[PDB]
Amino acid sequence: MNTVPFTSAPIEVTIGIDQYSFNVKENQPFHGIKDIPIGHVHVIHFQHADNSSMRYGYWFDCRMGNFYIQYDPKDGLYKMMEERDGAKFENIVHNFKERQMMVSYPKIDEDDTWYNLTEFVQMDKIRKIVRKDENQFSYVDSSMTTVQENELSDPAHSLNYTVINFKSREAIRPGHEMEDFLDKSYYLNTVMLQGIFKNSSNYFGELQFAFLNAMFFGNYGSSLQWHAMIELICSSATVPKHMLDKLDEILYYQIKTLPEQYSDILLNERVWNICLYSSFQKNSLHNTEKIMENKYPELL
Amino acid sequence: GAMNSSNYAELFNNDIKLFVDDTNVYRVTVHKTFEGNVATKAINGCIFTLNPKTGHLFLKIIHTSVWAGQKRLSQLAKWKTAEEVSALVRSLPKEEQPKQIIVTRKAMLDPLEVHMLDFPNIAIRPTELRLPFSAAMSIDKLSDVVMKATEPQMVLFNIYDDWLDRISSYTAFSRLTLLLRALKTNEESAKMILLSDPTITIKSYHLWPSFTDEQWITIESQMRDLILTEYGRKYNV
Repeated sequence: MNTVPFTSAPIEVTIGIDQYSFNVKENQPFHGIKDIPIGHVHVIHFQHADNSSMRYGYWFDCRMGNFYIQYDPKDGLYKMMEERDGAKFENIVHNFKERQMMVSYPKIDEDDTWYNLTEFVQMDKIRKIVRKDENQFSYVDSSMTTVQENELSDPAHSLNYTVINFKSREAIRPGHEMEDFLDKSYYLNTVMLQGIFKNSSNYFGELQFAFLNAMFFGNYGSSLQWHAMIELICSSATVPKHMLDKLDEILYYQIKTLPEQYSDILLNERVWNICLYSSFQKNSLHNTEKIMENKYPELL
Repeated sequence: GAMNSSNYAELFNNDIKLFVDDTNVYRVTVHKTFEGNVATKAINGCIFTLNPKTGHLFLKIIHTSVWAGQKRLSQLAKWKTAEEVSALVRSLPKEEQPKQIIVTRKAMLDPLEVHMLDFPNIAIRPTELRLPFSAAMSIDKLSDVVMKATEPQMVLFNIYDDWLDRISSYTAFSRLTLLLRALKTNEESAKMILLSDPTITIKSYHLWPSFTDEQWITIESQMRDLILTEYGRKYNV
């Protein structure tokens, strides 16, 4: 059970850790989050009480180092940092725990939600989508644009998601125009799975990471990437049975976790209607179709 | 963006463009079977690809053999149209390739965009104009070459005959669309107006009769009257 200590909380802020969140008051004696489950990536995220544009956070894995949060009054944000001195860090965490100035990661024992949302998500893949090689953790916010969005302005602060474009030479073999446009199996299986991702686990990892960035930061380009990766599977007549079965589970937990009131801005009507009702895979997502029909029958 | 009533004049500027109409590519007769079910029989079709500035018509004849053993023909017809237009562009010297292709039907946009990926600088545009190019098969010489085809064939015509010697592209396109609109609304009445003075013939190398400037004015009047009549014969207005 790892710990991310906080130096202090000088400004009033809503702090998220994965799917949980709590309000911290200006100068409240809050010194961090303990009992964080080992074995998964985590995200710690912030929304300032004084300015909801400031919506941002850090992907990390406590197996990779000792991380803490410290407010920077110059840059005006809570920053993640690595403590290289193991003993100094153990001594900080021990003191704060003794004084019970830390919130406990509030996992219900029966509750597999976070595993289910991050099953394929790996910190080494995050660090390739979010490039800042001097850190072992990854900063994301509401406003960061994707490489794809930037093609259609600062490359150092971009989300390097795999570019998917249904009307590209990459997606369409010369002489198989109609076939490849109407059945994307070659694009899914040869170009993306065999070619670029190497396997379904890395493809699902990127899909799950895109969802989480869309949900936690309202990152619009992430939402575009999540929908494109769903649509590419649903628009393929030939998908391995294990991928369809896994996709149904992945989407079920994403739709289950989405705040009821954000369905209007986070769910694309065209993609979902096409994926559940028109596509090759219209009958392969039973769990997802049932939760969508019961939770969001308006969108459909 | 969309070609409309606001940006019409762009059709007659010096940027090469083609209109593509796919409404006569897939053509059937519907009939009863012996068992009293319904079946279709395909007949020869054509792509209508037209330079509205020069009048150059690229009439690609679609022979019924194209359809043999294929499913979802109305969908395939859009893709075959896009394949043949992209083959026509590749066949033209670079300085003759269009800068824009305007499709008369929005369902052609994705098929043509996907076949033209090799040509990123050629703009594929829809139109808000309701153009009467479906009536191309009411022009006897175009109908004749399509129906007589025994194999895939491209035939080249100038749909304006020699009109550009005397009038602008703007006016020629206006004459063409009025003739085709009349032929679309009441073919029998339109053909009678065009071929009622036996002294005015169609040259061997032409599609339309050899009207003097004055006779074209009378003809154009008769076509407008036919279109309004049929609109009142129709609508109870």
